[PDB]
Order: sequence, then structure tokens, then C-alpha cells
Amino acid sequence: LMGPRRPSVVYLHNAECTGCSESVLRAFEPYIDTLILDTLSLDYHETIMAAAGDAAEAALEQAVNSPHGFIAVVEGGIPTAANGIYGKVANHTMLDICSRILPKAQAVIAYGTCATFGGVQAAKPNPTGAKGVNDALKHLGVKAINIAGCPPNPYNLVGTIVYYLKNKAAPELDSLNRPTMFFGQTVHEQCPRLPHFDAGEFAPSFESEEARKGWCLYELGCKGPVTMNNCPKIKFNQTNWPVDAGHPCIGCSEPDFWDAMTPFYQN
Amino acid sequence: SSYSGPIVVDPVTRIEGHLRIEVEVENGKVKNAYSSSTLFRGLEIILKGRDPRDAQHFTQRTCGVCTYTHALASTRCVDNAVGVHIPKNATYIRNLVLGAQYLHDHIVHFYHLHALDFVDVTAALKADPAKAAKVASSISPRKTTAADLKAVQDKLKTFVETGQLGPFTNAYFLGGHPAYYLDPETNLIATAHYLEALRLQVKAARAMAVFGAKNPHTQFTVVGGVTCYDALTPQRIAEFEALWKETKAFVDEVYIPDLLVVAAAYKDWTQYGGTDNFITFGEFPKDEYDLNSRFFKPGVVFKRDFKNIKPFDKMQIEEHVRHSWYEGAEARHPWKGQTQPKYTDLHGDDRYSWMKAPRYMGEPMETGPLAQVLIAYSQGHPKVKAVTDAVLAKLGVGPEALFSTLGRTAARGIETAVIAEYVGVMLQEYKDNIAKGDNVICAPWEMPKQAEGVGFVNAPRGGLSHWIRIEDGKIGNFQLVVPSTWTLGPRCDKNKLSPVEASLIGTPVADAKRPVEILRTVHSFDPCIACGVH
Ligand code: SF4
Ligand code: SF4
Ligand code: F3S
Ligand SMILES: [Mg+2]
Repeated sequence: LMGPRRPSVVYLHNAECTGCSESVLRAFEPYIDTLILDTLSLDYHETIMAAAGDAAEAALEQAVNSPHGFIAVVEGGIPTAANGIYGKVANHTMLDICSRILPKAQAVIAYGTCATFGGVQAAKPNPTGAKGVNDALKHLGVKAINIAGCPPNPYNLVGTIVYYLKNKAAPELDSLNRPTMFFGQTVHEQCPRLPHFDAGEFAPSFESEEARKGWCLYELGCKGPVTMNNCPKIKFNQTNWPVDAGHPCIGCSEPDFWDAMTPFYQN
Repeated sequence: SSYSGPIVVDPVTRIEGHLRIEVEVENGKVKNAYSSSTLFRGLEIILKGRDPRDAQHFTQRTCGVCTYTHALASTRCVDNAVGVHIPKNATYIRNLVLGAQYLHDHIVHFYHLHALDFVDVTAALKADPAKAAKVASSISPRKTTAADLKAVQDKLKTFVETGQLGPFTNAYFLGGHPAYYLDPETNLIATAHYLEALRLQVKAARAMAVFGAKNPHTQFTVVGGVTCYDALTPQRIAEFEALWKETKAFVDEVYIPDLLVVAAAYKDWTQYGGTDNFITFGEFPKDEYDLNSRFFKPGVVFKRDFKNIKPFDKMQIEEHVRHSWYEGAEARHPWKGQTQPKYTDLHGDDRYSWMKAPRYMGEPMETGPLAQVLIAYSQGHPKVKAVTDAVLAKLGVGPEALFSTLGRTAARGIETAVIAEYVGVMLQEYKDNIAKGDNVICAPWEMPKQAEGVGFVNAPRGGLSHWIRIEDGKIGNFQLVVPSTWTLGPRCDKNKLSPVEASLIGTPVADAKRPVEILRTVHSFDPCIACGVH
């Protein structure tokens, strides 16, 4: 499915919504066709691969056991309650799959807040015992680079992979294992509404003339001040980001944000 | 050479989420089928006790393929519970983002999820690009030249000669397959357009971000309307309009001609994958509280009786658990819903899925593009009638052909074409409203301590409903009943096969090791298991 030439990527889907996979399809300069044909060899990916069933399982085995080695990209949290039975693929639990494959990878990237920190299914009361990759597999020595967000900016995945392929090492990482080159600033310190924040100019409601005029969204719940991401700088889809669409940041690149940042419309 | 025995497809790839399909085949034909969904997350459990305003942010993470749709359903549900009537512009903006979602979603489905069931990409290397260009130019107003198609063939040749087939590794068409019928030229045209669609879908998704912040997972809806004041500006409207016009051109000149050419080559697929009953909720309202004000109207049809469309009664929905991994066997209306996981492993106590089994007046109902198209046709919708008749005329088949895997696939294209044109009508109405001086996009509201609410979306896969019970101003119960739950859930406590299970009976299987025929039918429903189970 691979051999020498392009580096092999094995992409796994655990407890996920496929929004992180969709974000990679939005890749821009390079676009996803360049990435799959020229940059990398995408050797397993359940959303887009041709093979199904036994043939897909054999594709996975061939990729994982390749003497050229592979990089793993992981989407979704790992459900660990009840011996992992809340998530299975090919009748194996996701915990077992990841425990067997991820220690064999040359590098692991946990892509999206679910894979990095546990995400939406780990919010209270966490009925499936979902965990992020590093938490679930600590004991096996797996240390995934965490690219957080729900979903992350795909600029940050491509930039991390390019860095790794050039330098054969991870870039500088923060204390949540996220690259500092993308996650070193709060959303707020990069926000165009910062002068209104400083002036104590807050929108009191979404229907208000203050919201119409672009006043700060802090009183309406904005988590920009406690959230590390590059959204105001890179934007999404080459055109917009939540505060420029008039909605507060909900904190989606932070651990446990579903419980820490709620209620989303309060500060 | 015909097989008797079981076949299991686990994972079913080229869907959203985690699906296991099991069939029994007798003499080369499927005799029995099971639809098993193998991931549970439990978002309904997680929502209990939270602020109703937070629900849309959680439920949007039901699914990133049908992104936005659940934020819209939850916001419609909480709008309804609080009794707010959102401003006209909020309805326009929400409707425009939804229209853009349908175009993105269906283009990606046909090329990137479905087409590898029917296109042998490696046979494109054998094609004559000059012949292929002639064929592509004869089916579309867009002119394609031999050199355009040679560029694609040259790129694919370098790819395959690397020995790293990537997403094509172990494809069912490698080496040839008796159920793959396209000639090399048609495989090259489809492959070229697959690759083209990888870049076009970037623009189709960007259209949603112009008003809606970002894709995936938009962030512009609130209870009472929308937040995006910039969406009123002529610059953002022009940006949306240009992305819409380019996406529409791809639908009309690339997707629909390819769909028709593949359909014509696989006309035997009019004989497999039919279903009996259809449900649809309507979409694109003028009035948020009247489903019959929607561009597509709601309706219910039993046993293909389109002369007697029945009104949609929301109280006749019950979700079964007898064959699902939940406690007990009692079906529930979603305002009395229960999500009590209890795993018994595959077929333990006759349970085999994490999906519930929704039934309407006790019947299993297909939802999605075929239900939306057939019911709107039967209601005299003039746009749907025009496109559907032209499609039937071009393929040379009668209306009965729509009750099939081919027909379902065609209906997805029909709905894409009709919605792509209707997005221009909505955009003009929105422009006209701003020009009248209406610049309001959000209305004020108050949270009740006790309330019931429901929000209805007809999403790209069909009828979506979110149901809330507010108690003490918090979420007392929140239940999602999602299109793929209808279509791909398991049997009910009357042991009725679900639409996907029933539609698989009769499927021929040429090679049990490479059961592409099962994939063709399953993929025609466009399954979404994160959606179906949540
Ligand atoms: S991080 Fe968010 S977008 Fe990505 S799989 Fe999880 S819920 Fe979906
Ligand atoms: S809108 Fe949010 S990120 Fe921007 S200045 Fe205000 S609090 Fe900070
Ligand atoms: S919600 Fe997420 S996408 Fe950026 S603006 Fe806030 S970190
Ligand atoms: Mg439900």
C-alpha cells in the first residue's frame, strides 16, 4: 500500500464525529490531492479508502508491519469503560487496536480535541470512559503530538507533518504536548475586538447595537482569554473564524473544555 | 460458481462511522441481512442537566460530515421550546448555510464515498484520453480535451508505478472484477472528476464559512437567530454568491452528467435495493413554526402508495430497543426517550446494534434524498418534477426504476440540482429583504422553567429531529432521532427489518471475497453511524 518513496500514514478513527477527517479535506496550498499523491502515502483511512472488510483489515496489517515504517494520525477518543466494548472495528475494541498499532509507529499525531484530551464523549458523566490517546496509552509509552481543536485548523496538521518530515523530530511542544508554533498565543491576544475588551466595551446581547458594531463578546461567554489556538491569524477556510462571525469562542482546543468552558454563554 | 454462506463486511468503509454489515447468502443472492453499528458515545446522557443553550454545541459534534445540521436542529428545538420567532434574515442565513451543506455533502458522497464501488481507477490507465475527452464533451456543456485527461492519466501513472496505492490498496476492482462494468474511458472521466471534486469541495465548504465562521462545525447560530452581522454586508454576500455559482456549475456540468453516465452503464441496478415506506420532514422554511411553509414539504408514504401521501404526525414516532444494546424492550416516543446502554455482544439476546430502531406507526421508513424527491414529486413540486422527469427520460426508464439502489443514487443528484438552483432564489430573497431596510438577525427571548420543544431538519440523509424537555430551566431530557437511525437502525420489537436490511435481500454477489454489490446498496443510503447512534 506503500514501500519506499512517500512516507506512510496510517489514519485511525476511534470515538469520533469525522469532523477532524473533514477538516483535512479542507487543506489549502497544499490541497489534499497534493498531500495524498505527492507528499505522503495515505495507507489506511476508513472514510475514503477503496477496500472494505477483510481487505481493509489486510491493508491495515500491511501498512503497520511495513519495514519502511509509518506515521499514525489518530482521530477520536478511546472508549475504555467495560473493557473497551463501546467502540469496536472489525470486532476488536478501539483500545486493543490502538494498543497494538500505536507503539509500532515512528511518530503519533493525536488530531482533534477528542484524540488529544478525550473530547465530547469524555464530557461528564463520560459513560464510555473515553480518554485521549496519551492518557489511555501512557503505560505503553506512546507520546502523541497533540493538535487540539474541534476540529483543529488543518494548517496545523500539515505544518506539524512537514516539520517532522524535514527535521525527523517533533517541533517544540507546550505542556499539553501541542506545537508552540501554532498554540503559543491565546485566541484573545490575537483578536480584532481586543481594543473593545480593553475599553470595557462589551456586547450585552446578540441582538444589541453593540454586537452589531463588533464590541467584545466576553460578557456573552467568550473563552478567547483562556484558549490557545491560532484562529484569528490563520482563520478557517481562508475566510472567517468564530468571533468575526459574531459568536464567542467556546474554548475548543482546551482539555475538558465541554465541562470547563460551560455554560458557553457565561463568564 | 455461486456462494452459499455468510458474508461479513466490517469495517464498511466510505461511510461516516463504524458499521458492520452481516448477510446470509443462498446460491449467490442475499437471503438475510443485519445492520450493526459498533460505536456508542452517549451524547444524550452527557446533555442531561446542562444549559439548553449549550445543547447545539454538543450535538453539532454528533457528526462532522453532516456538520451544521445538528446545531441547526438543536437551535430550532430550543427556539421552539422558548417560543421565539426568529427574524426573517436569521431564517434566510440559516437556510443558505444549509443549502450550501447539501451541495458539499452530496458532491463528496457521490465521488469520494460512492464512486469507488463502480469506477475502476486503475483501468483509467488503459484509456485513450482522446476518446474519453470526446465522451466527456458529449455529456456536458463543459469542453474537455485529450490533453486535460492525459494530465490526469499521467499523474495516476506515476502514482501507481510507485507501488504505493494508498487509498486504493486492496480495492475490490484491482485485477478486474465481474461486477465492474465501465470501459477505460469512462473510468478516466470519473477519475478526473473525482480529483477535480477534491478541490471543488473546498469552495463548497468555504461557502458555509462565509456566514457561518468555519467548516467543519459552524459557529454563528444562537437561540433567537444568528450572530453574523458581517453576513449582511454586500462583500460577504458577493463572496458567498461566487462560491455558490462555481459549486452549482460543478453540480450541473460535472456531477449530474457523470451520475447519468454511470447509471446508464449499471441499469441492472434498477432491480436491487428497493424499499417500501418513506418519511421526510421538509426543509427551507418561510415560517419556522409551519413545516408546510418549507420549499420541500413533509410527508409519509406507505407501501409505495404515492397517490395517498399521509400527513406527518410527530407523535407517531417511537424508537425501539428490543434488538439494540439498551435496557429492556420498550419503544419510546422521544419526548419520553431513554438512553440506557446495555451491551450483550453480537446477537446476544437477539441484539446487534448501538442504534435504536425508529418506527412510524410501527413501520420502518426510508428517509433521505429518495424520500424527499419522491414525496415532493408526488406533491406536484414543479422543480423536482422537471428534474426527475428529465433524468428518467435521459436514462430511458420508467418511474418504477426509482425504487432501487440506482434510483436512490439518482435521487441524491436530483436533490442536489434542485437545491443548487433554489439557493439562488433564497439568496435573492435575502438581498431583497436587506434592501427593504431589514437589518435584524437576532430576536430576544426568555428561558422558561418548564417546556417541551422539537426541531426538525431535513438533512442530506433525511429527517432529523431533536427533542427537549426543559425542567427547572435545564435539560431534563434531550433525544436525537437521526436520519441514519431510521434507515440503518436494526429490527424493532415486531421484528421488522429496517430499510437497509430489507433492501439487501435479493442482492446478487458475484465474488463473496469482494462483495461490492453489498457496498453499492449500503452506500446508496449514505450511512452515517455517528449520526445514527450519537
Ligand atoms: S475533535 Fe471535535 S471535530 Fe474532531 S472528532 Fe472530536 S468531536 Fe469531532
Ligand atoms: S471577543 Fe473574545 S477573544 Fe475577542 S477581545 Fe473579546 S473576549 Fe477576547
Ligand atoms: S471555539 Fe475553537 S475554532 Fe478557535 S475561536 Fe475558539 S478555539
Ligand atoms: Mg437518539
